[PDB]
Amino acid sequence: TLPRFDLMGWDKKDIADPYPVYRRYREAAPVHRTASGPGKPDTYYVFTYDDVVRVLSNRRLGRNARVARALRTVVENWLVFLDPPHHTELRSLLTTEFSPSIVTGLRPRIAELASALLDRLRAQRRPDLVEGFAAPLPILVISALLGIPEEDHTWLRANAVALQEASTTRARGYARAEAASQEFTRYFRREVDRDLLTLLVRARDTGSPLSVDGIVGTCVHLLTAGHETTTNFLAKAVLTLRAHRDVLDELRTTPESTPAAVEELMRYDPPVQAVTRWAYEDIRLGDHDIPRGSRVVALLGSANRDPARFPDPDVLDVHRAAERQVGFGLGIHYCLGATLARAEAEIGLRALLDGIPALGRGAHEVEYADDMVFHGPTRLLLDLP
Ligand code: HEM
Repeated sequence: TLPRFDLMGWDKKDIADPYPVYRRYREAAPVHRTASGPGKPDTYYVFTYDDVVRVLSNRRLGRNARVARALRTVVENWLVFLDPPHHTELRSLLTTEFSPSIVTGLRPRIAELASALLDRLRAQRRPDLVEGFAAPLPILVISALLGIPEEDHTWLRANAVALQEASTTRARGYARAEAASQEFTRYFRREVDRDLLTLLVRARDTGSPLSVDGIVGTCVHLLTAGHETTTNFLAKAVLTLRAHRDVLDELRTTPESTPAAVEELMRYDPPVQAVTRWAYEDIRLGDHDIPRGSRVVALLGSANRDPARFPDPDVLDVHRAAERQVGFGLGIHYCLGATLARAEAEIGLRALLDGIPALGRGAHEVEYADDMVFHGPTRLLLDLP
């Protein structure tokens, strides 16, 4: 027997290494039911690659529970929380502002920022890679995309961190989050009244239906999006490579391999460990007949280590075929900043490899956040030289 599954209330040691946990449940059964009341609604956890793909592509499974606070206003038009209707119009909106075209031209600036961060990082005995590089890099890149002042990166990040307090994937948390939400709102509303902001504002100045609240809420999502994902990718990437010195060393000596490495590092330990859905109709999955209204949880980290799809899943193999891992999702809700995130991943990782020769040497001090959805270290100390 195994205890009832749930992503909340995980032992700190399992948070550090969840994969063996996924494996035992996955070997037991592809889908696991974790009952409610009665009063319900019941939840179903999907551990298999194929079933996760089924979950993510089924139109009958939507994002919000559809019955069988400057924070509330900031979070209310975040694209990651909208279903197809509201969702379709908004996604189409900012989609091409994150095109390979814009990202490609942004890469040189991303590298410049990564380099600058390292320069400072190099000036301390035992640096924190999270607070000193992984966390500030996404903030700084998106800030340059929004035309925000570079020097605000530290303040903005502090608030992004505060905002996380109220996350449903975590545990007076709302106080800090509301404080932050109000701080962001006041901040961005002042910005609207004077470059992605320009375009979003300009859209309203020339007839495009956009509320100042919508532009503001949008800015807060984009500003905090990479901080809760890319940051975690980079920090865990350092942990993975230190644990796999053969790959770390090959990467140092084969720069052109960075892209494939990032794809495999993403498969191996993805930043977002799960995405939730709600059944709008009865569904069958695994051996389960899932009633309309049940909550369905797609375990991306579990899917990415599914031996049925990835042979020897625990081996870090940069030679696997690309475009299979589901770390950026799959379907209509496929990560919007996937292109931008991938560029920050490759550029930031290369910066670290070329910037910290002893990255793979010595011991490290790591502490993970009590979060099994946005998964990663809250701090990663490194013994340098
Ligand atoms: C490497 C880091 C990242 C990972 C692993 C990641 C992963 C994901 C996943 C799995 C989803 C699917 C959610 C669902 O099924 O409902 C998603 C959605 C989304 N992501 Fe990311 N993401 C990353 C970075 C970013 C960044 C940097 C931005 C901002 C520019 C961003 C913006 C979004 C948006 C707007 C959605 C919702 C899109 C929709 O519903 O159509 N992501 N992401």
